[PDB]
Amino acid sequence: GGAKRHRKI
Amino acid sequence: KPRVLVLTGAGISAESGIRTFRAADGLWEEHRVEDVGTPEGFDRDPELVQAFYNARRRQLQQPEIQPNAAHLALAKLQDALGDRFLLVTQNCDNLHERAGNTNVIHMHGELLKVRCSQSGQALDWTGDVTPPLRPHVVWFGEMPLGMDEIYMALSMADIFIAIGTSGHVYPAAGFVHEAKLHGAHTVELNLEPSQVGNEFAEKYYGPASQVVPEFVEKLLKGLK
Ligand SMILES: *C(/C=C/C)O[C@@H]1[C@H](O)[C@@H](COP(=O)(O)OP(=O)(O)OC[C@H]2O[C@@H](n3cnc4c(N)ncnc43)[C@H](O)[C@@H]2O)O[C@@H]1O
Repeated sequence: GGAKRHRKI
Repeated sequence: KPRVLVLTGAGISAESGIRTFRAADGLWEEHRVEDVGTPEGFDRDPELVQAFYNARRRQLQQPEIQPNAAHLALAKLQDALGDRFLLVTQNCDNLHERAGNTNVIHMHGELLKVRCSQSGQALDWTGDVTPPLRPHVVWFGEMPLGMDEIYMALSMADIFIAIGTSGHVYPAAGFVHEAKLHGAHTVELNLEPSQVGNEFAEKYYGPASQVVPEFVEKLLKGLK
């Protein structure tokens, strides 16, 4: 789960 | 009949005239995601962000924008499977609904809805947003919608199909792994191999308008 997040930080 | 869970992303609506995120950059409609796709972007320049989504909302409702063959095939799939079918989309468009699907889970929200930010209530909205209301759209750093029902369906699925999604954005990109953990057969249908394509047991590449009806037809005929 977790928040919507992109593979690069 | 098998329990089928379908995940869709922007690629299934590309051929319908809704342009996709160009991977070459970090830009959406010539905008940086940080500026139009984060809560922070909204706080710093609310009127630009409201204008950006006002534009997306209008473009969505233009006559030349319609469901394509891929959207239609998923409506036929739901017709055949009933409550053993669940469609989850990352898209904010309404093309699944216009194609005939029902109970579509919009885990990243909907362009045709806005949200009164004090409340949690989403409200139907088809026009511009003027002068605080915000788009009912899940931004980076925010929790996707409907996750409880999605993860339940992932644990129950006999077949998990991911369509038109690049595997960059979590948690959606992790659904294939979760499905595999609970024994589902996994299928990737996409223009090109995704970032997580290696996780899928079965895969077909090409434009969604061709690949999805082909796969759906093969699935439906294997039933009978
Ligand atoms: C947050 C906020 C939105 C307002 O979410 C959006 C989006 O929902 C999320 C996930 O992105 P995704 O839906 O996976 O889309 P892309 O990362 O842009 O990848 C597109 C995907 O589609 C394929 N594709 C393009 N064209 C086609 C056709 N004709 N047929 C099939 N597939 C196609 C590309 O090859 C990519 O794999 O991130 C955002 O923040």
